Amino acid sequence: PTINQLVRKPRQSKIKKSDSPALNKGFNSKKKKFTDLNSPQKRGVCTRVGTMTPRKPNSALRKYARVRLSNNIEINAYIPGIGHNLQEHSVVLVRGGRVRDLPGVRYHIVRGALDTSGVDGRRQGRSLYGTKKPK
Amino acid sequence: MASKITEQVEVIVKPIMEDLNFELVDVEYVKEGRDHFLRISIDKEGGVDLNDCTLASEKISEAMDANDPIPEMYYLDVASPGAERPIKKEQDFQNAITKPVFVSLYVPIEGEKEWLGILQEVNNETIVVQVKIKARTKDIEIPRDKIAKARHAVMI
RNA sequence: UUAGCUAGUUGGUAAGGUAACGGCUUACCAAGGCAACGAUGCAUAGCCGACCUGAGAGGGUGAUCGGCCACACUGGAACUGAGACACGGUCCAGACUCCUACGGGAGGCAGCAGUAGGGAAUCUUCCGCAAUGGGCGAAAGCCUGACGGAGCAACGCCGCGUG
RNA sequence: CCUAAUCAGAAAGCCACGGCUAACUACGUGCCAGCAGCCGCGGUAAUACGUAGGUGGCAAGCGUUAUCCGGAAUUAUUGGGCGUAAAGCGCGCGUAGGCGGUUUUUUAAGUCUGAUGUGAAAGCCCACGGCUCAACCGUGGAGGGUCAUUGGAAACUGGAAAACUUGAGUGCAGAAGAGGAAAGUGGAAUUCCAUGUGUAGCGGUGAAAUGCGCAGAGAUAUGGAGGAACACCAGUGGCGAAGGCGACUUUCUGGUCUGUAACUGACGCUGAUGUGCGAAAGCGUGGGGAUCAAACAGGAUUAGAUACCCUGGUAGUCCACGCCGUAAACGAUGAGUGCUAAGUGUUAGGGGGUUUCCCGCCCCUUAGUGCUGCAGCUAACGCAUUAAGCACUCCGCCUGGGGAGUACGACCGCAAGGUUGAAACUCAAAGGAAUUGACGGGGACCCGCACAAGCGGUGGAGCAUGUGGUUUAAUUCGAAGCAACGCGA
RNA sequence: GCCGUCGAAGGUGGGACAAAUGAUUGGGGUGAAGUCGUAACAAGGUAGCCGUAUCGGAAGGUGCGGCUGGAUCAC
Repeated sequence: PTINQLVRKPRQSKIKKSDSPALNKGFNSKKKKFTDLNSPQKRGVCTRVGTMTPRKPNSALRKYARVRLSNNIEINAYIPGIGHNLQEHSVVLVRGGRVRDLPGVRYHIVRGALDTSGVDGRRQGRSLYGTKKPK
Repeated sequence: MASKITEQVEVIVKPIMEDLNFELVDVEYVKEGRDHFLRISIDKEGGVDLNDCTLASEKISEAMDANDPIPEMYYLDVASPGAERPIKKEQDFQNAITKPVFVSLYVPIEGEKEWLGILQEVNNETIVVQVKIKARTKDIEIPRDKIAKARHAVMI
């Protein structure tokens, strides 16, 4: 652009929006004040659990669940991983993740530390999967 | 069409209750430019375990694997919903006396009518919930005649 | 997808008023005065020094720490005193909440720990004034949740090995 | 913190190994489980699941996640475009403003060019001291203003003054026109219709239905009407800034250029806001309606039929102004500036010589509009004196796709609704150019017992084997259009 | 001690944004079935832009205007 119009303008960038609406507790539990908390985790419950079916050929049956965290904001979220012992209205920790299974969702639960218990039979959960070192 | 999906409802309601002996309260399908999303709310017991969703989804998918009068393949959404329910009837409120509900009533507060409380007892139109708003405790009798919208709520 | 704002306002006149200043406020007369070079309105925000990434340019950030500003249940005040309309004065009223012989009395951690809750959780309901830092004096001393110190969170670096 | 001793003896792991990036094989596993940051893997055989080993990387930590920048130059001042992937209003006039021609001085405003005060401290960089060292504080230095002041300076910009000129101006001579808008004139003729003749059908189709129509439709020839846009030219002619602008003419103007240098003396510059002008439709109103024409219906079609094929007609198209202001207004090439091989035209000019008008030629440029092409540059495409090459003041856009020009506001709009203008969701693409395949059919070249022309084989009837089947105590395989059946055999 | 300046706070009334709600209406789709609608030929089919309108429920088409556009695609 010309120098003058460059001056009378900011040349604004194309700054993005976080595709993860991770508005953590912030001021939810006083004044219900919306607050952009970037917490990597909030405690909260999946009030309902479900299971959408994938199409062929990989009929890798993926299971979903609708959850409320500390802010209690509705979202249908899929469960990854093998093995669990939770049910309806069980408290669950959900991490940010978008996978190839189904649109309309951009988060994912984590295994091991809460009602959706992981499995300690593998060795990949040695530092993760919520489960301790397989000893 | 709707007649077609009803026909699938009757044909696949057999499995659901010979498989997991569940009942589908309904099967409804939403679509956004692809195999539509037939949400079948499967019932049986209220607190359906995720496995009780995985196995039931296996059953229903295999049932329709060879059964699909509808020419295209589509997403089966196998839903085992919880107790959360819209309270239109008084019995809907009576069952929910255990769990909290939120209602929208002709007399709001601060512009909007929606308020959540946790039921202590059932009292016809009158409400003895431990309604908790702004961290405030009280049993407030919300008149159902005021109630324009009412739904059973999450227990959290 | 914020364009008109605008009447003590504009300026002066006289009074007062304050350290001063003036609509600063009164009474006067006069109509101003701002408004795209974005006032106004809205959201939002403590400020900067500083800091993070970036070769840098830059971008972003604004933990303690330096200072500056704002606030001290809420509003309205005002006494005091050099200085407060007073973070731990007061008055009143509003609540709020608490309690009373029910007649009215009582309180306000955005001080420090900690409590409850909230939160993913954040450190002693720790000590001391040893060190300084005051207040008050001449001083001892008073208090010091400043601060110093240890105390927890492999929370962060750095550093020893885990031969 | 240090010393007497204590052993290798307490003390360490974790991540990854398809690659991306360091490291793999064996195994169980079975497109399933699954893994999954990306390509995608896993279908039984996985270095992509799990296990064992083995390796790597790393460690008092490791890995995941949340965010900021690097990346990300993904703002593109540095460090993007708009020739096409995203972008030039539709095109204007112009306010401010942006930048500012040649020369002569002053200014010192800037500018430069030092001095001053003054940039808390720390951090900040450097050096250095301490803490084993590191970490670390400290120490000083450096750094740190776009601050104010003064020393010069006058190149430059900005002033101040002085003028010069071609730009600009305007000056004279011409050349120059679908430019604009008003008005009038004509024409062939949509359509309708007058009259006269004239049938029997017109009619659209698959049939037609319909619809028209035997009292004259369709048709004819004589006659008009209305309204319509104007048969050629027509072209890269032209005007324009575009919209758009072509029947003729005029209106009273706007613009075009050759030459011109006429001479004040930069008077110039694009141009936020503003803002005019402006396809079509639509529409308000008031007329027309000549077509045309949605809707429409008669009506094929078919319960349905407007679906379309009909027949007629139809808002409006058309006249008055507004609303309309929008579009493919597209070159998605803002404008102006001036530079830069060529060949090589145009549209107007001019000149020189050339010759009778050189008009004839040539050549020089004037100012545009070509085609090929130097260089240049583009992913490519191509432009290339008219750059998409080179540069310069001034405008707007673009920020993946799309979500959605759409929401929504506001304003406006008679309205239509417009203008205006998203969020959320979602996907790793979307996209551009090119680059290789294929399609997909006739004619024509054309050959072949492919035919013509004949000629040879099958079954006719019966028999040998075979192909197949039957049944069997078994009736043995293996194969079958061309490319099976005395095939192996 | 009274009055008078101001005076919170607080409420009253006129309205504005209003906020969810929403009177009832409207729009739609819908035949389970209550109308009963028949039961013949089932479609003679079509297809290079944008804006704008008039319908088509739409699917599109009549369009008006002027035309830039960038065949198929594989392992």
